Parts: sequence; structure tokens; C-alpha cells
Amino acid sequence: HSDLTFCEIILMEMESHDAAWPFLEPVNPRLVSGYRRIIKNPMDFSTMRERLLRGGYTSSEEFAADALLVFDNCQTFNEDDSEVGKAGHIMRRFFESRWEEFY
Ligand SMILES: CCOC(=O)c1cn(C)c(=O)cc1Cl
Repeated sequence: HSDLTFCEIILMEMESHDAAWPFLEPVNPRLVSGYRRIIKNPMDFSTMRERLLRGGYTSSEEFAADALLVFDNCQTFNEDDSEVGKAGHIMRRFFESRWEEFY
């Protein structure tokens, strides 16, 4: 239980983060040219929220994979000095930091 209880804590903390704005909702491929072709497994905080709420995470490890996928996607599609890339680096370092000072 404590495993999934922390997942809620961190997801909430990511959702409300200043740098979270690129990752709150699925990327809209109609608005982002090339996104469909380049990113095979899209992921975002609202998708993780839906699954978490509907109980669909077996372990804290499955949750971490989705979180890391968000930031791997970010780094694959965006330049590191792009506005989205900069936000993703802040978010990625925030996640790894929060996650580790518990596990
Ligand atoms: C809220 C709009 O965010 C974006 O436009 C965007 C988000 N992600 C996660 C990307 O990888 C690329 C863009 Cl353009």
C-alpha cells in the first residue's frame, strides 16, 4: 500500500510543478509535426493519473517506468536547449530526486 501511496504523492507533486506544463496532457500530434513518427510510446501525467486512479499499477516500478518514459520521450523529441527540453530536464531531475529519497 505504501508503495502506491508514494506514487500518488509524487504524481501530485509533478502535476503541480512549475515545469510540468509540457507533460500534463497527451501531446497533440496534429499540432506537433513529426511527433507521431518519432515517439513510439507516448506518455504523460494525465495518462499516468488515469491508470493510477483506476488501480492499474501493480508495483511502484511500473509507475516509475511510465514517469521515465515521459522524460525519455521528451529528450528524444526535443532539443536540450528548447523550452520543452529545459522543462523536461527540470522535471526529470525532480522525479529522480523525489523517488530516491524514499526508496
Ligand atoms: C503543452 C504543449 O506542450 C508541447 O507543445 C509539447 C510537449 N511535449 C511533451 C513534447 O514532447 C513536445 C511539445 Cl511541442
